[PDB]
Amino acid sequence: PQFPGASAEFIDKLEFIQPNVISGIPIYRVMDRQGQIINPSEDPHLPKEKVLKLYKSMTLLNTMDRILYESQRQGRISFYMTNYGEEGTHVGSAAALDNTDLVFGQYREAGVLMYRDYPLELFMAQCYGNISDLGKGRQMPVHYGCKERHFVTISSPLATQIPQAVGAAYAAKRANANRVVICYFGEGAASEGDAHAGFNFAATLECPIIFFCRNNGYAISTPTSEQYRGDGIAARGPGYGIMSIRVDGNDVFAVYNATKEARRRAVAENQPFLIEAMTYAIDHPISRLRHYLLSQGWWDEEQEKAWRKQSRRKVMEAFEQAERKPKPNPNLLFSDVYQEMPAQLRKQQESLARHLQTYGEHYPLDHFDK
Amino acid sequence: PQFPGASAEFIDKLEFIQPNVISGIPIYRVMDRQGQIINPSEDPHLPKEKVLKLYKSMTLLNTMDRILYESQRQGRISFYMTNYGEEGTHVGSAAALDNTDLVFGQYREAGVLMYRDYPLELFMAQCYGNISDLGKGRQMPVHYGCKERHFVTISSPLATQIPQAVGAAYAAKRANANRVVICYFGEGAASEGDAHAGFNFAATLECPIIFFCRNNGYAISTPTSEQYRGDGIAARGPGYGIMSIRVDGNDVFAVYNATKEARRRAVAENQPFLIEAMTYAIDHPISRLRHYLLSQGWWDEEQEKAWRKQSRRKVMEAFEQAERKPKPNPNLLFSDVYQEMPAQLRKQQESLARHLQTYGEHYPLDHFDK
Amino acid sequence: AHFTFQPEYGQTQKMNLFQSVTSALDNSLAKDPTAVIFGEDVAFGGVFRCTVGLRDKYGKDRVFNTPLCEQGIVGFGIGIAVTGATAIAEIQFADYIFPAFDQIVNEAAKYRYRSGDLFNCGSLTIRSPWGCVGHGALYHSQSPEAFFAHCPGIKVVIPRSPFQAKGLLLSCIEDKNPCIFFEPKILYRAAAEEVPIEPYNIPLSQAEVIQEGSDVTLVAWGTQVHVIREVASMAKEKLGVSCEVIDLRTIIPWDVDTICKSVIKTGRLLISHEAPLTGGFASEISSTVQEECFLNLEAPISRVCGYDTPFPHIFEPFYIPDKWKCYDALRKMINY
Amino acid sequence: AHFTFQPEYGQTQKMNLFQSVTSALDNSLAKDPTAVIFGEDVAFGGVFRCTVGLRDKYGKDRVFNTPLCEQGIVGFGIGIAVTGATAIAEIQFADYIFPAFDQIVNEAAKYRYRSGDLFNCGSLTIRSPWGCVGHGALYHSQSPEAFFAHCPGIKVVIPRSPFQAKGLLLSCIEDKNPCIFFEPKILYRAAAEEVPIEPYNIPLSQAEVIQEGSDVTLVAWGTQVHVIREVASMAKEKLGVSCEVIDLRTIIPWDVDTICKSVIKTGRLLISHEAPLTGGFASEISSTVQEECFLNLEAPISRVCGYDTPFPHIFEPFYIPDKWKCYDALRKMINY
Ligand SMILES: Cc1ncc(C[n+]2csc(CCOP(=O)(O)OP(=O)(O)O)c2C)c(N)n1
Ligand SMILES: Cc1ncc(C[n+]2csc(CCOP(=O)(O)OP(=O)(O)O)c2C)c(N)n1
Ligand SMILES: [Cl-]
Ligand SMILES: [Cl-]
Ligand SMILES: [Cl-]
Ligand SMILES: [Cl-]
Ligand SMILES: [Cl-]
Ligand SMILES: [Cl-]
Ligand SMILES: [Cl-]
Ligand SMILES: [Cl-]
Ligand SMILES: [K+]
Ligand SMILES: [K+]
Ligand SMILES: [K+]
Ligand SMILES: [K+]
Ligand SMILES: [Mn+2]
Ligand SMILES: [Mn+2]
Repeated sequence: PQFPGASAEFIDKLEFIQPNVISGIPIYRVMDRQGQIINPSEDPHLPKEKVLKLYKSMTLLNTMDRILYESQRQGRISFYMTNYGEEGTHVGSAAALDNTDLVFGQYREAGVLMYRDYPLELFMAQCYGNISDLGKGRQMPVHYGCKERHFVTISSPLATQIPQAVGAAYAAKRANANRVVICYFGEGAASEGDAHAGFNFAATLECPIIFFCRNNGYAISTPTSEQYRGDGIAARGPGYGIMSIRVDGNDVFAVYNATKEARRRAVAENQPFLIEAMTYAIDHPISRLRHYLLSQGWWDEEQEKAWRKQSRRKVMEAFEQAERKPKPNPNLLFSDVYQEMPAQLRKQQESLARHLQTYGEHYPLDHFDK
Repeated sequence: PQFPGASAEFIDKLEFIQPNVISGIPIYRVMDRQGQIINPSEDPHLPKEKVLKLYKSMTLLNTMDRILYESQRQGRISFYMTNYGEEGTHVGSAAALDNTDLVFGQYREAGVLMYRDYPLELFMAQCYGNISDLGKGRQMPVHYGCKERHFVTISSPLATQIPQAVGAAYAAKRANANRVVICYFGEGAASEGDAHAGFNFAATLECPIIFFCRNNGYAISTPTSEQYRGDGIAARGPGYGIMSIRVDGNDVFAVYNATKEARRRAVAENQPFLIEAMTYAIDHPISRLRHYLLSQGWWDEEQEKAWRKQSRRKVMEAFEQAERKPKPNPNLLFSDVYQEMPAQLRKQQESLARHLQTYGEHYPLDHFDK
Repeated sequence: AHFTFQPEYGQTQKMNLFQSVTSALDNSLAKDPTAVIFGEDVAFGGVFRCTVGLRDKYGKDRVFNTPLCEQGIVGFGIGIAVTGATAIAEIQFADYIFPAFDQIVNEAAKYRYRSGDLFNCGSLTIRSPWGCVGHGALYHSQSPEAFFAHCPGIKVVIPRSPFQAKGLLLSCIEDKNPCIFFEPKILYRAAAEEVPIEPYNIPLSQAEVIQEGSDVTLVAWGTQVHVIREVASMAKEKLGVSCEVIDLRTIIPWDVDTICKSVIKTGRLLISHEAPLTGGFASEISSTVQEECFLNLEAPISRVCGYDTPFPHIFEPFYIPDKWKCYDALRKMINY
Repeated sequence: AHFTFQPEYGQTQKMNLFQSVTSALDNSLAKDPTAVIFGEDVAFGGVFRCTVGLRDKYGKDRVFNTPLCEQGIVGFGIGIAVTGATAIAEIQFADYIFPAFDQIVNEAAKYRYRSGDLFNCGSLTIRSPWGCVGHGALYHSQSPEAFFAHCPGIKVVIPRSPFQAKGLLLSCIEDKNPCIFFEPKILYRAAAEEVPIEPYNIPLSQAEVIQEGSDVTLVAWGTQVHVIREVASMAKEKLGVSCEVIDLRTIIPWDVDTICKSVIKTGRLLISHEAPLTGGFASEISSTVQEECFLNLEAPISRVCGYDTPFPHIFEPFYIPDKWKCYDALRKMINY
């Protein structure tokens, strides 16, 4: 058999290759629902300070979510996506990265930022579009970004970040960076053409990227039975030549271990890795980790209570400050369209300023800076 | 394990799933290079009349190719794509279809038409853009189409026909048609987002479609090492839940058998099948079949010579007639943009007619009808 | 809110714009057994409720969810249509139509022409929520019609009300050419109006003069029609100016004759749209009217459009071509 | 052929347009160590020879083939650029840019704005062969610039010659905004001209008045500049008419001031482009010039464009806005 497209024997009988979907790729798990390590050889033995940071990052995210979800129901902010059920996938993976590894994602990734110490004030600034927002109030709520923390600004169109993440990874390879790129997306988003683009480019171009697919069984109302018919997303990886694994997304340690090993190999080998974390669309990552903490003697109900109180205060202080800040100067609607402002765009800005000088009483000028 | 996205056990050790590319999906073959049936249980025992039609269709295509390739080198026609190396994939698969199964393809599919008795006069009419062309001279050469023979008009943008073929298949399901759709594309085209779209939609929507991927190891200058890193296209099918097989594209019988079985199951089960036929980008399908014919006592050198002569005559008669025909009326540049002609489009047509009344000597009016 | 909604065919029922879409779709499926409706999240009734009840009434084979892939949705629809079956695809927000741009512009639009009419996808309609909504920012606000207006072979249609939406959507679904129907999402739950229960049609490529006037012609589509209706009222009360107010309805092919006839009478034109000025559809209308009505023009044609930026979140009230912007432009134009 | 090509920076060498692209690319890679070039079939030198020798000179890590996937090519390029590295993507024919439309319009163009300038893809350039070629039919002929002109945040640039191509491509590559550079493929092997060997820049957003005149302003870009240059010559010889001939060069942001200043002088404008009339970029120029130069206009602004159809195979000689069409329109405009 001398065919350039594939490496294979001949076969002299007709046999279609069947998918193995009923017996899929198994789900890697480190701890059970009572927080006990199942297989000691798989214990990451993370130090107490780090495990507590995982726990506190996850619960602070959950506290933030409760307050901002309510704010959205009241129309104080215009849009909100929660992180419920995704706290462990995000904090556990983030902890396995180097602080300078570049992150691309979308809507369920706030925990990565929280782990990287993004200020409550700045999550809130974006959701309120206030003067403190480095995004200048231009995008809908939860479209976070931080240059300092290597977290590329979210955009609404699904899966667009996937081939972008691959290009950034290719660039890091050339820079001899010893840096990885991680790219988060849901199982729905994986149906987009851009996911096929990204997966294939990462493999053929040998890029140090981790693809992190969260599979929670639903994309809005659509169950995965209407989304795909193979064995989830993990089973697609081998067909692209991508090393793949599936993990229990309610187990921070499983997620951490898979991510840490993917990162190690991706940087060293210049090859992509795919992790599919199984979660629930909304036996929660926070409970499981809590049971682990208790078994080590690392937490108790007094600490649980005090932290609940302290974190609610911290979130409420940031929330209140965020609501009271003015919005940015309306002039900022015109900047950053290009790096420089074209003359014809400046003319539009001048047209707005002339209009507001005459008709300004009909606009919410008192709410916006200067 | 109670996850909606996938059916799987737990595993308590970290293990990435590796692609098996060095030992890929084997290549199904029925006859060797000397035209001998390898495994009698796989002989399709096609009758002599049909096997001769396969042979003659393949050689007539090859004769046509020689003449039209030369015509393109001379600038008599503006563009041409040959079928060399693809004669067996196309004639062998076409013979396994029902005559009313709808075909989508692109540039290497003329043999499907030849098998379905498309007139030499009409292949030539399209390549010359002459008055006999039912495409009205509007597309580049080799962008064939035939409603009567259920062969959807080719378009240049690669892979666009893939999700279209799936929609047509879904429609045939609803019509309770007992009809299949077949969709041809190359291995390069399979890198397009539209191929991921088509594969996934066919599976989730349960469509009676055969995906027929020709893998000849190259897309223009790009070797498959730069195109993908998994085990060809066949290995992608299982990840979408699609029954898949790989075949020797230089073996008309392997192609026929795979296609006939795919067609049978697709119609009955409303499920997609993927066939990846391995060919050479240009031990040829015509030679192999010729050796088979000789072993049965079904052909000889006298017949070879006479057919070579007869087919060259038939092609040259059609070629000469095609070159002598006028091109269509220039008015046909304006019709069929919409079904009806909008008034503003009619105004443009009237503007052209006024212009040619004054400036007509500067245009090739004598070459175009009326 | 930035607008006010205000205002023969048998029995009618009060319907908002989403209900009117549902009613059109229901009538279509009842009378056309080939018709199917598909896209992201359409089975449970859609994220804007436009398909509620349809799957239960017509079956899972006719109202169904696709994978999350807009290029697929449109390619799939083309394919259904190539067989002669009616394919009514949904794109969840117009902002997300762009993945399908190649399928729309290189395939659907050219399908009939390039085949010499051997094949077509005339029975395809793509409907999608459109236009600003107060807080949709970059990707829940866009008005993409001008991108499609440069593509011969597709029709682009945009209604201003529930009555108009149902008649125009029925005409799109029955028209023998691939159509894009953009539904102004800010109107989906705004005020209801009487809509006929039974099917009826409003013609494509026909503007509607909804108020007669003699001093200036104002042209818009979608929600912006309600802005210019208010501007006409402001102009009358404050300036004694009589405004002829026209809903274009069909972007392409557009009703050149109706707009030119109005401008020959009034001698002045102001065109308004939420989409950005540069490359916006107002440039096509202005250009054309200048070519046909040069001698009748008393003043330069005005375009009051969104600015040439992406559609902002917190700055929306400053971005849109509101009634005060339209009014001021009109004031200057009248004073020219 | 439908056109005739005719006509300080150090040492020059005769170069056709493909060679001039190669020279720009070579200069870019020499002086910018981050710069990479990628797309379909670029490694062996490209299907129009624009990258010949570059991989051997600069390495396989810097000049490389991608999979056959235009949405990927553009997304990948964006990603390179987000890191600060220069990404020079190729799209094989402009006709095949549409799969990447969502990445261009929703991502690249909005990248800086939506992030408050925390991230950008300014170091991205997309180059692609463009325009008619005599026999390219629907998918080897297209001029897509008007589709991109409605998208704030991208620059669209089109040269008329080898000298212009190299200076404009260098400026695109170095500009801090995502640029699309469309190379008129009919010119790739047409006549050579002297091109500087070393790098140099031609400014973006600046039209070039290549011939001064006082009776009429003619505006075009790409190959069509050579058509209007000939039309100017026909007008002079046959009508005694003095034509001011302007190459727009940059589609967006466009040089409004240069065009308006010309029309204030001449009082007449004819704009020509191969792209279809409806929604074409000429509508934006006409609209704008009418707004700024209303009192100076002696006649209606003329648009001589391709018809509102897909680009045909055998009918190309009847489709294009050739010199005789431009000439006749100009004759009528002068007689107005
Ligand atoms: C291109 C595009 N199409 C549709 C949408 C609307 N949309 C927002 S979230 C979503 C579901 C995404 O599902 P998944 O990727 O599984 O992530 P999950 O919400 O389950 O975390 C959809 C369809 C979008 N933002 N972009
Ligand atoms: C969307 C798009 N991109 C690029 C091209 C140019 N192109 C024409 S054929 C080809 C190679 C196709 O390779 P493959 O699919 O493997 O088919 P083969 O030619 O090997 O039979 C390319 C890139 C095209 N027609 N469409
Ligand atoms: Cl609360
Ligand atoms: Cl969304
Ligand atoms: Cl405060
Ligand atoms: Cl008010
Ligand atoms: Cl010959
Ligand atoms: Cl091609
Ligand atoms: Cl003859
Ligand atoms: Cl001549
Ligand atoms: K995104
Ligand atoms: K195609
Ligand atoms: K239709
Ligand atoms: K640039
Ligand atoms: Mn999901
Ligand atoms: Mn190939």
